[PDB]
Amino acid sequence: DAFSKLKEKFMNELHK
Amino acid sequence: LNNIILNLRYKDNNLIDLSGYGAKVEVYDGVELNDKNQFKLTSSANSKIRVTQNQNIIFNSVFLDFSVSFWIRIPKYKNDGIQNYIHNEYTIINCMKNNSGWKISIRGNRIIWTLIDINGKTKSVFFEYNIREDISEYINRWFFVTITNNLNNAKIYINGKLESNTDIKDIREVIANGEIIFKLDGDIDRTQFIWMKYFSIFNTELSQSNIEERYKIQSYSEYLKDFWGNPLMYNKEYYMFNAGNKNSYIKLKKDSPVGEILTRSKYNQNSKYINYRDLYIGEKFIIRRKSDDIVRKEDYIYLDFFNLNQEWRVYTYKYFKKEEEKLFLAPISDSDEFYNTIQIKEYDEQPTYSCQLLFKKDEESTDEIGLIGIHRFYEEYKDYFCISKWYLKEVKRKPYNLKLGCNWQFIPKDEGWTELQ
Repeated sequence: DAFSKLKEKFMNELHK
Repeated sequence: LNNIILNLRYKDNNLIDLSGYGAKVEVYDGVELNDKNQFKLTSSANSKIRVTQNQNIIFNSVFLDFSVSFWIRIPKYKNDGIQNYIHNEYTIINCMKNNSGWKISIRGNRIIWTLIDINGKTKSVFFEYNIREDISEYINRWFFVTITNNLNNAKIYINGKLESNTDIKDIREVIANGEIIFKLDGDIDRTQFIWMKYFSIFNTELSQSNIEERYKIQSYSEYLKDFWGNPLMYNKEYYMFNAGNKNSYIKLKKDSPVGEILTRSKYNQNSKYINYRDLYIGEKFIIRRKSDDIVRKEDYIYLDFFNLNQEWRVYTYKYFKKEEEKLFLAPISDSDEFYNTIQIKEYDEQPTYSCQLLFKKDEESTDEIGLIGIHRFYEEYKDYFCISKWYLKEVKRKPYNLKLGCNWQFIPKDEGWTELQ
């Protein structure tokens, strides 16, 4: 779903 | 407290004098009145209040010794009517008898107090706020006014502090127990209005000390306030302002579920009479209850916003080692890898419209994750909507730091602030 796909983008943003 | 000879207060759908002197108060049909003690004077001819002071007990003294206090909210100039705003003076309160007395007057960004004595001698004092500030503390925002008069000085206090002082040692007897007419009077657009609350008269010259106390008492509420000074509400679209980053606003970064920070656009014409930063910009946020629609200190909330018509939410990631991290902006979800619960706070002990947003594990967890703020991330240097542990220590330091980036204000659309171009 949208949430888990956005979470993946957020992980890049976190620098993880 | 003491020395109060008129005290106009809301009661049972009406405005009454609670001083004990029983002035007669006639509110005409065109005055909008609410139980937040707010009333609105419009351009309509029936938008007025007539107060008849008790002539017996109240007395005109040989020398001036009296004070007037109230809160007021004055709308922003219209961009297409700047010159009319600057030039056109209109009376809002008039109290004359036999061509002597006092009035409160407005000319655009200036509030004016005027005395006329029995010999026809006049003196004025005024307070004028700047109309070129990026962000104004005064324009279309509730503030507190007190005017004091003795045999030597007419003074205006704004929000407890002395702003203006006129020498009035040439003024003799002023007749101050005439009818008080609350009404917009002069050359005003159809659209002009004024809001007022807690209008009061005193039969002494109030001290700065007495005024500062009154400011704090009348400032107090269990509820939080919006940017304009009205009660903060659940289920209402608000833009977000940062008191430590006045010119910065939050926008969802493109194809990335974080809030980048951008610089506020300003008034785009050359007109060298006014300047302002746009307020109706950035994401439209909305506060939801976790568990009336008035937000109180210590309430648990969701901070949400509209991504087109979808309602999204503001989260912090459960794992973060650094002192500061970007918030996650994304659909409403149960996921247990993110905290979604915020406690809205008021750490300031002085009157403020700012609040703070404290992330917690749950409604009963004593532990504190951090406060929402803005931080400059080095990747390029670039500012993001963030959570920070650093504020947790700062917020305890007295006096409370007004300019911390954890200080937020909520801006709803208001008819007294227009910025279309």
